[PDB]
Amino acid sequence: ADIIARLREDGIQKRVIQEGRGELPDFQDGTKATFHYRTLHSDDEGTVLDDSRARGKPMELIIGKKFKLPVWETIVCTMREGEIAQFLCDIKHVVLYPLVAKSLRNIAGHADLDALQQNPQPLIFHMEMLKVESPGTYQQDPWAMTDEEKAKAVPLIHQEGNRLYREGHVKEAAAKYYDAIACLKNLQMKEQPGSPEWIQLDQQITPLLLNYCQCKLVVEEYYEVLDHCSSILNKYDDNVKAYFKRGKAHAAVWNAQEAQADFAKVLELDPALAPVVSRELQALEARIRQKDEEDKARFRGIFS
Amino acid sequence: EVETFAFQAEIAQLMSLIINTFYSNKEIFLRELISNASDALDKIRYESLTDPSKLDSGKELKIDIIPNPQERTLTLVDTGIGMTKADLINNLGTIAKSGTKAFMEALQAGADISMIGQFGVGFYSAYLVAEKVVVITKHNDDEQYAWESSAGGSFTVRADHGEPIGRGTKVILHLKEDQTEYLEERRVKEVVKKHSQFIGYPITLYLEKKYIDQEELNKTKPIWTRNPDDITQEEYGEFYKSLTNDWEDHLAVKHFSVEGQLEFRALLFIPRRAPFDLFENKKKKNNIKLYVRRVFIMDSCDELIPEYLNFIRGVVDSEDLPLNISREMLQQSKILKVIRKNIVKKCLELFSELAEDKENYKKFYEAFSKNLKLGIHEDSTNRRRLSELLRYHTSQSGDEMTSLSEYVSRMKETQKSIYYITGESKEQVANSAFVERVRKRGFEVVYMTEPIDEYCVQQLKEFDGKSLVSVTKEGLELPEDEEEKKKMEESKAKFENLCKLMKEILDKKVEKVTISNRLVSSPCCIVTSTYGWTANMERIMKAQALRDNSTMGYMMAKKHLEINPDHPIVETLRQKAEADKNDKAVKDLVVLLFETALLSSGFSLEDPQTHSNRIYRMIKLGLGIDDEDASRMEEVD
Amino acid sequence: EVETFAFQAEIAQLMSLIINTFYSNKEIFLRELISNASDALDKIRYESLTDPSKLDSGKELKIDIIPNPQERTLTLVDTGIGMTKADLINNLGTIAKSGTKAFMEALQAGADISMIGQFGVGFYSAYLVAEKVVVITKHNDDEQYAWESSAGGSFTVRADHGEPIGRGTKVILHLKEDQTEYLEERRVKEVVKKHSQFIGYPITLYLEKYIDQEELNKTKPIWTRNPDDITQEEYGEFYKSLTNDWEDHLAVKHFSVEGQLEFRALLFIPRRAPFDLFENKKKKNNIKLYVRRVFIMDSCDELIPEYLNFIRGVVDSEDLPLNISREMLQQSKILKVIRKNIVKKCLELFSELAEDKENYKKFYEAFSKNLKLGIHEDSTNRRRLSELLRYHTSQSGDEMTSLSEYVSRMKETQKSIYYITGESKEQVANSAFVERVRKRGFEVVYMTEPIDEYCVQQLKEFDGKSLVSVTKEGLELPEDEEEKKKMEESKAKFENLCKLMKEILDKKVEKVTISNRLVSSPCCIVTSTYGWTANMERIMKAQALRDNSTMGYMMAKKHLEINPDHPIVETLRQKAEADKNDKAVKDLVVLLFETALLSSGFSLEDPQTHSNRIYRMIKLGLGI
Amino acid sequence: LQPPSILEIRTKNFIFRTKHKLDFTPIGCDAKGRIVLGYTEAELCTRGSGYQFIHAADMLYCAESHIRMIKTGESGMIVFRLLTKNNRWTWVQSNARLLYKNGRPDYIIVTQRPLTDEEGTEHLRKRNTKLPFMFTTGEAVLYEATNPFPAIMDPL
Ligand SMILES: Nc1ncnc2c1ncn2[C@@H]1O[C@H](COP(=O)(O)OP(=O)(O)O)[C@@H](O)[C@H]1O
Ligand SMILES: Nc1ncnc2c1ncn2[C@@H]1O[C@H](COP(=O)(O)OP(=O)(O)O)[C@@H](O)[C@H]1O
Ligand SMILES: c1ccc2c(c1)cc1ccc3cccc4ccc2c1c34
Ligand code: MOO
Ligand code: MOO
Ligand SMILES: [Mg+2]
Ligand SMILES: [Mg+2]
Repeated sequence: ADIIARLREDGIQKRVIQEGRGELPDFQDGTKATFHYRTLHSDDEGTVLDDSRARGKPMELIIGKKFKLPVWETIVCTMREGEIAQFLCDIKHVVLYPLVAKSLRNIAGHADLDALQQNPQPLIFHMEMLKVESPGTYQQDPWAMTDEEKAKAVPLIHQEGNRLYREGHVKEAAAKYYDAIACLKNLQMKEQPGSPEWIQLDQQITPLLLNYCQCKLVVEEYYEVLDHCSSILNKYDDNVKAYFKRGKAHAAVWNAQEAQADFAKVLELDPALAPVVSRELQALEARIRQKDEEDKARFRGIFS
Repeated sequence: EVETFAFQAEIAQLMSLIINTFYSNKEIFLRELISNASDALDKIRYESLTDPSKLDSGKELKIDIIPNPQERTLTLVDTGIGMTKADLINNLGTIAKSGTKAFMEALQAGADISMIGQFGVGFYSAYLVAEKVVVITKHNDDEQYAWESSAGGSFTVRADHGEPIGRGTKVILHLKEDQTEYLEERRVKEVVKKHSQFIGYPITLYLEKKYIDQEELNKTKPIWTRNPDDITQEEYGEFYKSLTNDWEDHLAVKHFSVEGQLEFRALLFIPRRAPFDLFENKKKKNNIKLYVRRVFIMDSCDELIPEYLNFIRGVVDSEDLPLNISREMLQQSKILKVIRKNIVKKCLELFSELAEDKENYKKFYEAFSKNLKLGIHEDSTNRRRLSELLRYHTSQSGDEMTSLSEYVSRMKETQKSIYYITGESKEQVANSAFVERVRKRGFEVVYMTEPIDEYCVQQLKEFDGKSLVSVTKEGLELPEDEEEKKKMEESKAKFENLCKLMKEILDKKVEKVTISNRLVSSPCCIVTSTYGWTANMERIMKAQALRDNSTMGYMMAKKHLEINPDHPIVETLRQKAEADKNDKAVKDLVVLLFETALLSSGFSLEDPQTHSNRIYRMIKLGLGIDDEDASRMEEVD
Repeated sequence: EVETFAFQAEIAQLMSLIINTFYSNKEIFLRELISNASDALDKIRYESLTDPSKLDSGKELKIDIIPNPQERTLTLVDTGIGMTKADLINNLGTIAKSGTKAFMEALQAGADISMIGQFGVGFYSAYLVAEKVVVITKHNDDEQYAWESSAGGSFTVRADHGEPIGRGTKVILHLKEDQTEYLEERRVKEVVKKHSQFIGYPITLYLEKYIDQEELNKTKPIWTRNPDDITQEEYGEFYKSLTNDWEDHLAVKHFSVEGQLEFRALLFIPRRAPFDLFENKKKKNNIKLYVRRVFIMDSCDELIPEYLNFIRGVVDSEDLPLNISREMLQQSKILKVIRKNIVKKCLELFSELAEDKENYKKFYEAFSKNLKLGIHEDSTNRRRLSELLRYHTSQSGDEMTSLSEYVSRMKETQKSIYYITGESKEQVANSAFVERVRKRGFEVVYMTEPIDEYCVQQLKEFDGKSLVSVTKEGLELPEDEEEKKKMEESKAKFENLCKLMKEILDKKVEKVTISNRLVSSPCCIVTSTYGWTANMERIMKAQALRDNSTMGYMMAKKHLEINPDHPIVETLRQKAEADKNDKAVKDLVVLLFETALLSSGFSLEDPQTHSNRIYRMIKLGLGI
Repeated sequence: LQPPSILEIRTKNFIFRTKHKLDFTPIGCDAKGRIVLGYTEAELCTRGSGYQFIHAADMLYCAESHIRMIKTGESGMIVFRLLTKNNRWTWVQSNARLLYKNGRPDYIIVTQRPLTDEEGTEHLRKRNTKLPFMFTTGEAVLYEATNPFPAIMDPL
């Protein structure tokens, strides 16, 4: 209706510098608005404590799931696409400022944003919007998705990560697998343990965890692979791939006995593929013999 | 109408109750008879004080014990005041009638006389062992009569025509067939020594050895009745030797009195050496005994003094303490807590006073340092005063020990805490890796090399307002400069990757890997978390026979590995890890260093053979002794 | 002439003695009154057996307690037989006069009646807490009278006309100003629970909360029933009520003793050991003594030895003579006979439980420490206890086995039981002392607790066969003539190396000899036959209260046993023959000695020397 | 020379056991437990579903430990705060075991030790804050931070 008339009575006074383009958006429960911000102290000292457009770091914003701070949502409500404006805010709204800028900039003891902890006062806010889209057009990120839709979106992330791995990229594939694993694990919390649904959720995470282990192994990060393979084995103790990956990781970090035991379990569980395990054992033995020869050199006349 | 009656008593069952349900130990019959004889002697002495003519039938006040094995009789003879016929019939024929009590009431005020006996039933204990009792008495203004009875409901009184006793009384007990043991010399000596040791008259014993050898049983006087300022240390020592049967004198003595609603006197001694069975559990605590009017009542039994002060020998004597019908325990036993408070206060005062004489306190501490630390572990009210008695070796002290007060006086201006290390021995703690930086900076470290020391520091959180800090625990804070802080930050930044790698290698062996602030020459060390047992405490706890293994998980601390940035080995390790993190040499060296630090920090390996095998392998090395499905298996799904 | 007199009594002083010197605890007044009420109920119940018309003034036999904080009075109402005017005067006005005793002595023989009270002085304990006492009573063949007194030398009897009572007695106590704690619910409950828990009639407390009536003794004393007519469910319910434990019991033993000393006992074994089992600060109240279902005293370590402190149970008698306070047993020596019987039956129960493998598994897991403590402390039953021991073995795998099973598997040529004491199972299993012994097929017992070390000091043999430690010198193993000749050859070959090593380690050891128990290790340390072992020395050094100022005279000597078959030892012999004064041999010998010492359970007087040796070797290896 | 005897200081502990329902309903406890957590037996069993006794900050911690116990059959040592009758918060160090009647869990036995405020605060400070498989920096604590809570806590 008239949201500026509501804002002015709400206690926030604003001014428009350059009006935006298009039409006012609905901004219903769940809407993304990518925009820049530049906060500078109104009158206490006049400096700039935080900045987003100064160094080119837009602030991705979803409009109103909870967003404990109400001020930013209302601020972004009264603008359209491609609009820039500046304004102040009363102390009653940003009285919890230290809980916002504590890590939003570091993650990517501040002496600038903490001035309000001792002297709260009006604070200017320079917003600059670029795009504003409702859910359904942009790709929703996993944390803010609903369980019903994520239960169907999980396979897409799996296939995307698989394609990325085959195409020759592992870090991005590792991240995709990590996100899919996080989505699946979070879902398990909704069901009771041991129930058939819990097991069903647990069956489709094993392939993703195995893929993540394989991706980590290619990156030369073996202790994480050991941890994850051990976690799989403690519950299944029948996965040939898990045992193979665990043995390979053990051999990488010079865990000879455990690697040999894991490969032996692989053989006695799925004897079909002997030659691969034999080649792995022989390579490990050659490496161990070379290192033993080298040590024989180090340890020579150590006493005489 | 309303009828009124007077209370009655049925005599036969009353006598049965007195003989069967009052006294549990039969030997106390001799105590009661000796008490009666002493009361009679007190009466005659008091009467003769003002009328010397009363002591014309005999001037010596004494008691005799005369066993007669042939007749199976025991005779107790005293030269006291005696009884008249009316006195015989009233005092000895009436139950719960006390002539001593009436004598006391008939007396004036402020009389220097204190007599045992106010119940009027003690005499009938003679029927615990005697089938028949005969009493021959002779008062000054009366004739010599004989009193006889078998506790059968009646007694006979008749004039006695026998050996004229000058004055006093004579009790003859005709012992039962099964109570003949009381005619033996050793049994009588034991009973008299236990119960009537401080009687104010010579208890003589007559035996046939032919001739009648006399064995006097009252040699030692109750010296505690005298004023403390009129007793020399020689008499104190003689009394202590008699009391404890010790060939050497006492170390210290505390003689004090208490006045008021609760009044008593006490005499407490400190032995020169600890007895070999001091802490043995099956050791009756008769170290302190309670007397009422110089008659033994009960032993300490951990009620007159705390368990950790059991090495103190002494006597507690009172005049007005309400006893139960048997004279071997108090009525309203809550009184024992007040006496305990007074005794503990005075013992602590004695300990504090002895600390001024250095050699004597050296001997005392060598003897009973364990007891002070046990008290600190156990007693919280006196914890502050006990902590001032502790003496320790320090890094800055020679062969002589020092107190925590001397340590606090010598503290540096920037120092805020007392530093201590607990270990197996002085040599082990002095040369350990935990005290390198602390000793190099000039600070002082207290050495605690006894298993009991670990129990004490668990309760001594602070002293003189300064907290005690262990150098084998994590988070050791030392005063420093800004340059030291910047250098430590530089080292932390430089060695972060190595610490991460070592933590990865030793995942479950330790909880954290960090940069040390206390190492100089060693490459690393292992410290425990602030809460939980230290290495030494864990070692001591795991060696306890009566320990519950199911609860060690709740008490053990976690291990942190601290590495020394300035050591060549750590620098080479950092270089190698930067070059190649998966180097086998680095992993082997990390494991070996962790094992060495674990063994050098007071811990024990879960399997020492692994360390032994590593060493043997090093020695041998030194001596020169010795298809298409492959891709399909590890590609996707 | 000879005069004759009767014995008299001074009434006032007798009353003073009764009120001031007989009982040291003021709370026992309620016990006495409840005992009197139970006796009266017993008397009325017995009379009605042969004449049911007696129970016409009321059929229910009960006891009621009614505090009155406003009036400051405590009332005990019982529905017993009551007493007449003459009975009032004679019984309640005469000191040491017992109507209960006369009632017993009037009966016939073989009467199913057992009543407390035989001294005739208990009632006067009411004046411990009461200024004035009023007793309203009503016998069947008499009127309702009121008896009053202040224990001041006289008492008044009047005909009472207030609210009638059908039958029984009513004792009204007018409490003193300083004794009002007994008008509180908590105190009354605590006292009745402590003293009159197992009285044979209901005890109800009335309080103003409408009035709230609550029974206080809801558990029957089941130990009086026949042991063979009790199920496990009610045994468990009684155990839970007695111990206040949320779990059931593991085993029970119910038995009786007949003769001059007669008592019944009900002993329980808990399922789990309490966490404060050996805590010093706790009263030995695990077993309680009762006489005619009235509590007398606690165990106090007289009814049962210390190592059986986990047993919970009850001991009840009928004819134990008590002292006037009824808080101890005149000629208490009786409790040494009772203790003998209890120990006998507890061992019997332990033996019976062993037949059930899993229940005995739980029992051993819980209280195996107690059995070893008993073996150490007790010598009369040492043989019986040793048959209850269970150990891990080199051949038993995970499960534990007994010594009889060990003897059953004993080889024909074997003559001794082999054991090792160490810190843990892993340390002993992989020890160098058990290498050859396990290679030859012999069996070794694993003992990994300090209490085991204390236990083996008293258990010298079992079933005729001695126990031999594998960590002590002079280990004798069966062999063949080839073994003798080979050992002699090895000794002759290494005679020089042993001398050189003993020279290098002067005063650190006493002997260097060829080992007969090593296979893979190059050397080991063994202790002499006289003195403490390594584990024993470890356990003795950790006693805070023990005086270790003389332990130098109790520690054993250590002998270094080398393995002739090891490559390191052969190289050492070759190097020594080539040159005795070499430094390499000296350093290698010292390092070997330190490693063996650390591997044998000892601790170095200065671990930093070993650490510095290792650090120097590491630096040489790295090239620094 | 004193022969080897069994002289011991005999320290005193405060560990106590308790019995719980599968939702962690306290049904049965030691006397020491009552003296620590002042609660009548009648009240304790008739109070709540177990998680009503836990401090809010530790709720997710205890839920994770509960899931760990259900999976492995026992949750390792954990430290958290209990709500006493006095509406107080005391730190406890607990280990919970799961018992199976016949192939199925029946009840939980918990062994716990009381802690002082300093030790409990130190343990809380060292508590892990990063889950193994969280959803990276999605500002979940900022945007929504409102999860339905795990189902393990749901009644029955
Ligand atoms: N040897 C004695 N000489 C004089 N009087 C005695 C002697 N023995 C007993 N009596 C008198 O006989 C009484 C016996 O009572 P007893 O049980 O001894 O009471 P008490 O507690 O006063 O000693 C005493 O009061 C005492 O006066
Ligand atoms: N509640 C009662 N009902 C009937 N008789 C009682 C009651 N209380 C006491 N008596 C009588 O008074 C006598 C004295 O009791 P008491 O002095 O307590 O010891 P005892 O029970 O040994 O006699 C008893 O023998 C009993 O006959
Ligand atoms: C009184 C009341 C509640 C709990 C309690 C005691 C003890 C617990 C010990 C471990 C534990 C582990 C996971 C979840 C829990 C939830 C509730 C409780 C406990 C939990
Ligand atoms: O002599 Mo007494 O009767 O024990 O006071
Ligand atoms: O009721 Mo009594 O007088 O204690 O036997
Ligand atoms: Mg007397
Ligand atoms: Mg009675």
